[PDB]
Amino acid sequence: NINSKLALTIKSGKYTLGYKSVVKSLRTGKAKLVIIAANTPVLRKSELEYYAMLSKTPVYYFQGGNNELGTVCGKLFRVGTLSILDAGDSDILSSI
Amino acid sequence: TKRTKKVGITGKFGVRYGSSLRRQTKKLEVQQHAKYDCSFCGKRTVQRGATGIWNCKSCKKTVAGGAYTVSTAAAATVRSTIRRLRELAEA
Amino acid sequence: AREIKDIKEFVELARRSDIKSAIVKVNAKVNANGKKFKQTKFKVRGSRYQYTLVVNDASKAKKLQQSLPPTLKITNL
Amino acid sequence: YAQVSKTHKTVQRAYGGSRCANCVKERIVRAFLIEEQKIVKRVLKEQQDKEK
Amino acid sequence: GRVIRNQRKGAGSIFTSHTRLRKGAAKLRTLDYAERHGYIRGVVKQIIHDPGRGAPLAKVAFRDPYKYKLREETFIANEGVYTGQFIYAGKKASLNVGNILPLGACPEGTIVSNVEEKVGDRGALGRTSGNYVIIIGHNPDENKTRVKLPSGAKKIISSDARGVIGVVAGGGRIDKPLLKAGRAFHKYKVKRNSWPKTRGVAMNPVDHPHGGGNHQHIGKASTISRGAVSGQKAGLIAARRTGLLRGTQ
RNA sequence: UUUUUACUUAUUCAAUGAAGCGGAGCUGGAGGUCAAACUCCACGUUCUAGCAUUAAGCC
RNA sequence: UUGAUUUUUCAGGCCAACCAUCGAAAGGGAAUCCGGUUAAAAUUCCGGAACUUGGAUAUGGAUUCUUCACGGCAACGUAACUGAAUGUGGAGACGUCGGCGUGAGCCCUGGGAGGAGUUAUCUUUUCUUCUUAACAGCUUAUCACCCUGGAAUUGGUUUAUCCG
RNA sequence: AAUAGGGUGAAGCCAGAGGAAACUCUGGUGGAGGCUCGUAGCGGUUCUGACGUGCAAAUCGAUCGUCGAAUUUGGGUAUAGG
Ligand SMILES: [Mg+2]
Ligand SMILES: [Mg+2]
Ligand SMILES: [Mg+2]
Ligand SMILES: [Mg+2]
Ligand SMILES: [Mg+2]
Ligand SMILES: [Mg+2]
Ligand SMILES: [Mg+2]
Ligand SMILES: [Mg+2]
Ligand SMILES: [Mg+2]
Ligand SMILES: [Mg+2]
Ligand SMILES: [Mg+2]
Ligand SMILES: [Mg+2]
Ligand SMILES: [Mg+2]
Ligand SMILES: [Mg+2]
Ligand SMILES: [Mg+2]
Ligand SMILES: [Mg+2]
Ligand SMILES: [Mg+2]
Ligand SMILES: [Mg+2]
Ligand SMILES: [Mg+2]
Ligand SMILES: [Mg+2]
Ligand SMILES: [Mg+2]
Ligand SMILES: [Mg+2]
Ligand SMILES: [Mg+2]
Ligand SMILES: [Mg+2]
Ligand SMILES: [Mg+2]
Ligand SMILES: [Mg+2]
Ligand SMILES: [Mg+2]
Ligand SMILES: [Zn+2]
Repeated sequence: NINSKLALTIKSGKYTLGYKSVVKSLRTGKAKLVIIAANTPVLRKSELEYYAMLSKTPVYYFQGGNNELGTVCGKLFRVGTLSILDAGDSDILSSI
Repeated sequence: TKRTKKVGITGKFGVRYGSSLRRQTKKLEVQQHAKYDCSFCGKRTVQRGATGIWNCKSCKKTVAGGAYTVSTAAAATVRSTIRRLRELAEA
Repeated sequence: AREIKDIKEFVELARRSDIKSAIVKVNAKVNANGKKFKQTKFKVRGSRYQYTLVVNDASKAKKLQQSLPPTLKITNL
Repeated sequence: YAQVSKTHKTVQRAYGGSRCANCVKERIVRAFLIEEQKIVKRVLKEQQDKEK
Repeated sequence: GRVIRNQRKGAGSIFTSHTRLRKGAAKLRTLDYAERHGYIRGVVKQIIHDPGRGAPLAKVAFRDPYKYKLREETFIANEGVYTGQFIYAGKKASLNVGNILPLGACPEGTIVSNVEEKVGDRGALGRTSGNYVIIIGHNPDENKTRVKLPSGAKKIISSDARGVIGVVAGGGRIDKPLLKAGRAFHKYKVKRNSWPKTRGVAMNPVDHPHGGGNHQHIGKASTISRGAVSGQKAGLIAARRTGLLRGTQ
């Protein structure tokens, strides 16, 4: 179900794909949600959720890997993490 | 074009050793020279070193595997068996 | 062998207490973008290294030569 | 290496001539994050040492 | 006659193992206080090829409990063990692949490898590629555990004996034909001088009990008594039966 | 006299740089407590390829 | 290993897993080159120019009043620019084959400055000299890495299809 | 430590063509193999050649086997007369 909600956000809302973009969006306070793939290294994972703790941002743990996280977003590449800047027509922020 | 009808990788052996031995070699030798998906980084960059050793070029993770495949069927069964027995002991 | 570029450094080096002798070498060169000029190489022999200063100006060479310590033995080549 | 100055054999950083820049960076972040979680696991343990 | 090839191996002149390239003896840690009472944690640094061995070896670094020092252990790599993995060894270690646990701490059906025959011998059973030991049951009153060995034998071991959870890596090696004499040459170039083998029936009567004759033939039963002497034990020693194995055993 | 199984010190096997053995006692978790606290278990380390060495503190 | 003591006595502080020894003139390994020289020696002699190791040791520079230096976002830079026990690493230190790339020496070749040969005829011709060591300084690179940025209309890219 | 120069052309990869799919065809690229022709090398088939009181107590000539590996080889080292 969250895959359908996440797909709608990519179609209508705003997002950043990739570790470097996600950290920038947490620094600027522009992140509404951080989604982390299951096979992300724990050190990178435990650092992203430390940034979210400082930034007061909820974190959603995707159940698939970065191959499955990429294809949910309609991409032909791998996405290890992403941040939702603007949930648009979707209601992913109210569900997480 | 298609170069060989059926020998494939065992075409390096010519006519020697017997057809049955060459087709038995072909099955396991395609597997040992294949590229596998890394369970750590997600890329298809895992190749065999020596037997039982499978390295990923990208993330430099080495995992112990089978002689000619990254995972044998027996190891996959043990992984679930160990996982199941662990749940009961830890409730 | 070390080459010296600063003329001021060379005169201070030539009065070091370990300096045995000096060599003044004259080379008849040409820059190939003009005509003949007279290059002068001042070579100071220290304990470890021979120090060379190349003076392409025929007038600065003569001024430099009389600026060396009078005690140094000088060989003209 | 014995007959060369120290600047040739090291880099001005922690673990300078021993570890690369990225491996030192990963050590620092790992040390900070893991030790931060050690405090979290301690205060949480004290939360279950007074109510349960 | 002459001293036969069986007997020349005991002197071990040219029949010792070629051990220059070997990467150390694969053993568990010495059983110490931490493993007897709790657990100790190490990290896998390397998974390496050991010449003459089908199973890869794992280099695992532990801390010394008593002095400031790192201890590197040479374990037999179980399949699924990776570099950077944390290995836990002791009584209180959890049931995860690669962890070293006492046999009594493992439930029935646990697949375990590099199992100790005796408490503290650092691993005897199920050490080759693809092999393992199955835990059959426990006898807590006598502090004993029943296991099944790769040969199919049932064994009773102390519950304090240790083993490594999982299957030894490198399995399936025998499935591929060698296809060449050169492959066996390279196989034994780093094991010992046992290849190639001349058939005793192809020798002269000095060389072997099977040598001689105007045709190549053994001449007498090739099943030899268990009580026969050295120089006679060539053939099927103490063979309970012979011929193609038909049906179950 | 014969069979079985108890002891450990002779003898035998093994390991370690002979490091934590045996018993008891402190602390919790429990039994339902029918005197009075007896019995059992545990008694500092488990998201992460970091660190831990030459005692701080109290009397 | 120090602080020593001149009291030629000591005070201690650390450790002692392993560690007799022999075993390579093709393995590992501190450091030298050029020119000349003999009847016969030369990387050994002569001339010049270097280098390493061990020891002693002064001057200059550097550093300190924010005591044990500064600069760069960073990769990292530098003339230097405390660091015991103990520990962790690196170098020593490593098969084989294939094509590709770069260099060096050699081969080939143009002009010019010399010398020799042919020349009945022809041949601006045929042959030959035109070199630069170890070492010192500056500069110079595939690979790798850093900063910026955020990529599908997927792009970059090798002889060999790998990378994001 | 050593091992000319060729032939063949395995995987993998690129492009094009055909097909509903499962898939097929073509042209390149690539450079596998106890592959192959053939030097050095290692060996020793035949002439039942020479020689056969020899150049030689095993050689000489032609012819031949093999020639990138179970290859060839120096030195060090181990194994000692039932
Ligand atoms: Mg440096
Ligand atoms: Mg056989
Ligand atoms: Mg045989
Ligand atoms: Mg015979
Ligand atoms: Mg006999
Ligand atoms: Mg017999
Ligand atoms: Mg016979
Ligand atoms: Mg027969
Ligand atoms: Mg002991
Ligand atoms: Mg010696
Ligand atoms: Mg030597
Ligand atoms: Mg070597
Ligand atoms: Mg040598
Ligand atoms: Mg000379
Ligand atoms: Mg001579
Ligand atoms: Mg000399
Ligand atoms: Mg010195
Ligand atoms: Mg400075
Ligand atoms: Mg290689
Ligand atoms: Mg090469
Ligand atoms: Mg030199
Ligand atoms: Mg060839
Ligand atoms: Mg012959
Ligand atoms: Mg004859
Ligand atoms: Mg005759
Ligand atoms: Mg021939
Ligand atoms: Mg030899
Ligand atoms: Zn990977």
